[PDB]
Amino acid sequence: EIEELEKKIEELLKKAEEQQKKNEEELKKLEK
Amino acid sequence: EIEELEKKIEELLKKAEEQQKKNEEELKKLE
Amino acid sequence: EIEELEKKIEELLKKAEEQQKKNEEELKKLEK
Amino acid sequence: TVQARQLLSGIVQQQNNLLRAIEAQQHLLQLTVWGIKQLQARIL
Amino acid sequence: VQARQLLSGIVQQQNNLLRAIEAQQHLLQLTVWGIKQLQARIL
Amino acid sequence: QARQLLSGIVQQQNNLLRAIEAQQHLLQLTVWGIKQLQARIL
Repeated sequence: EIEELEKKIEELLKKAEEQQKKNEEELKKLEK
Repeated sequence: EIEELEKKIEELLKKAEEQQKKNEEELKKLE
Repeated sequence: EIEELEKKIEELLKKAEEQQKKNEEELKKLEK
Repeated sequence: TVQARQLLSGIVQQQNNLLRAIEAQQHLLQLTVWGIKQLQARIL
Repeated sequence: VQARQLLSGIVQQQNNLLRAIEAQQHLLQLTVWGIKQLQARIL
Repeated sequence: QARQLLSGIVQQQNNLLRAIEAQQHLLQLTVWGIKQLQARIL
């Protein structure tokens, strides 16, 4: 159960890192 | 101390879950 | 390592607290 | 608004991801609390 | 200004998450000392 | 539009993400510290 939690946490953080890049890209796009 | 912290954390996360549903609902209305 | 992580965390949370104030002030300038 | 809808969507999904990460960490923290208490009972 | 109520909810959500992380920091830091105290008791 | 608030929110999200990642590193260390104690204590 400790192993399953560490796996889930790292998975969510990797997912959040992907969306952070996506959000920064979209913010940059809002420019002209 | 441990117990007041766990209680405090769980109430903050429930408040965040309530706000998450509100924000997701308002993102739908806006869409 | 633990003390370096404690330092890092508290610095990041200090930075997040400063950003929270700036965001709330920017939100106010649109009338919340 | 109509522009930043895509960014707003990404931010909201980002908040859910952070919230779910924090909640998972709380379950782990809860486990480490009991692990410490069990050791305290065996040593303290 | 169309997304005003959403932005307000987002900003409040970010304070919600910040407060939760800070409270977890306090608990983590209690567990750090708990572990250190046990380590001293063994060693 | 409201670009300045949105820029701050996105920066804030990275701040929170970075803090949670640092907490995970510290939580990982406490998990091992407990396992090491369980090995010495049982």
